[PDB]
Amino acid sequence: SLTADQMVSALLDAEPPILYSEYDPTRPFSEASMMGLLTNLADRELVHMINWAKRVPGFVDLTLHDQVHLLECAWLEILMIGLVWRSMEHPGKLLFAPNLLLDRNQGKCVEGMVEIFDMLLATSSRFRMMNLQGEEFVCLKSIILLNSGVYTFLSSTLKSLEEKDHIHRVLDKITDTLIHLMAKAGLTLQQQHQRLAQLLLILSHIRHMSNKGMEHLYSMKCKNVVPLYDLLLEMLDAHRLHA
Amino acid sequence: SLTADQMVSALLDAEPPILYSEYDPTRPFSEASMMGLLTNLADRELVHMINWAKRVPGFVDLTLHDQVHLLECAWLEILMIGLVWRSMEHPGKLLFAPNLLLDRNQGKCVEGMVEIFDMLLATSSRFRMMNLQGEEFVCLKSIILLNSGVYTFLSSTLKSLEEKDHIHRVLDKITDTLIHLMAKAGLTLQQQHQRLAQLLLILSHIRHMSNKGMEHLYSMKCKNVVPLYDLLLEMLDAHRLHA
Ligand SMILES: C[C@H](CCc1ccc(O)cc1)NC(=O)Cc1c(-c2ccccc2)[nH]c2cc(OCCN3CCCCC3)ccc12
Ligand SMILES: C[C@H](CCc1ccc(O)cc1)NC(=O)Cc1c(-c2ccccc2)[nH]c2cc(OCCN3CCCCC3)ccc12
Repeated sequence: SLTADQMVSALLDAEPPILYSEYDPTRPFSEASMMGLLTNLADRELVHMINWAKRVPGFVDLTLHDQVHLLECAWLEILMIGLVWRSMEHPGKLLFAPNLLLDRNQGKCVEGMVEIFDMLLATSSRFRMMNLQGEEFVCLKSIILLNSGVYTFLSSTLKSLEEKDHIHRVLDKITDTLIHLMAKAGLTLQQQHQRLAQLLLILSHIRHMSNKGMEHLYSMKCKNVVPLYDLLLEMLDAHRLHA
Repeated sequence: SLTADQMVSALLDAEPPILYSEYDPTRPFSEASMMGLLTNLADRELVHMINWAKRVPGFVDLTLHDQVHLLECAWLEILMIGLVWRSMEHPGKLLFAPNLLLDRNQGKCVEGMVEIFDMLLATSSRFRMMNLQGEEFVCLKSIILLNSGVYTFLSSTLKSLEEKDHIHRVLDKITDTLIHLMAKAGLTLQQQHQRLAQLLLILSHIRHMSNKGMEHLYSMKCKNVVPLYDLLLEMLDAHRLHA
């Protein structure tokens, strides 16, 4: 009982900010660790992602455990679609941050990184070619959050089935919202279903990139101590005291 | 210039056969290597997948190199959606072959395997819940073949761009075909776009499962000698002599 334009406005209002890379811009770059740069940016974006996630319509009606599970599952996909989105207008570069716009050569210092840079760049080029709009982008990122882990709840409890039912209902509303957007934009019925499919097929590519990067993650340094699940739980298990 | 019902019939006619597991059914099962069973079945299904792939409308108009690249990319996803499809009517089991229907316990002998069994079972349950039809299934498997590697062509040649253009056009026709199917089935316009989205979001899960299994593949025994690319090329680089 949210309309389409309500859902769009809600998602647009919940958008997280664009963070800066923390390096000293007054000192030489070759001293910079790209894995430290990425690790430190990603850790800071994560805190803002939890706050975004709570403002996605339907998300907080889920159990805490299910909220954690969706985010644990989708966090890198969600970082990556935000990255490809802000890179759209910067052909051949990735806009990690407004003070950190890298080309593929700047990924070659880390084993396996340039392959993921090449995939991200390719995905950003496809959004450019499709002329992805800001309204469509926030619907897609919401879908990733709700869809990516919904099939790995290891649960068949009644509660679990009620949760899955609700998620599938929210996802159906976002679908309606995407379609509303395109119709408003002047697309034919046929063009509408064609573009919905083009947009959702990109999500398979974003999953692919996430998996490939997670692979290099749980070897390569970073943050691995204190399981991600309980960190999410602490961030998610909020009190109501700062009301 | 293929209609929707033409495309459905074509895809239905191109379907590969259902293969049997080769073990001696007269000898004890604990002697059986599940990784050998899977390896040997998957290797035999691969040969039939190449022949299916050539009968997917639009596929053979691609360059040989691009055909190889799509299959190298999508072969495990394509095996997995066929598996979840034939398992649909066998709750709690995976129908690897008509003489090889396994439950999750039968995957616990291999490190990491039961997790992938659990994901496949969950995906087959979702197809059951949606009542996936045979016509929809062959469209989805065709989409996986054409979509999964189209963004990792490392190419911007004119030829490459023409290829990408054609693939995106074939994918748009299959989209039209899915929609045709549902309209025929009596779904409302709204239900049609909702179900198209539900179906394509499952493809993100199938990608996930493929990636996770490939991870355990390129450590675990199997077939790894003589790069998959050249094997695909030999199977794909056919003569016309048996005309
Ligand atoms: C090139 C991509 C860029 C990922 C990325 C980061 C931030 C963005 O806003 C968008 C996209 N990296 C990966 O796909 C995987 C990866 C690598 C990597 C890739 C190739 C070779 C070697 C290393 N290091 C990290 C560090 C990290 O952040 C720190 C880990 N924290 C993050 C928050 C969640 C808990 C773990 C998150 C992802 C990655
Ligand atoms: C449980 C799944 C089942 C995969 C599968 C096989 C056949 C089907 O028809 C459907 C699905 N396995 C995997 O996801 C990955 C995998 C493992 C595995 C999973 C967990 C732990 C350990 C091992 N061994 C093999 C062997 C193989 O086939 C042989 C390799 N050939 C196949 C043809 C392409 C060249 C390589 C293909 C896939 C897999």
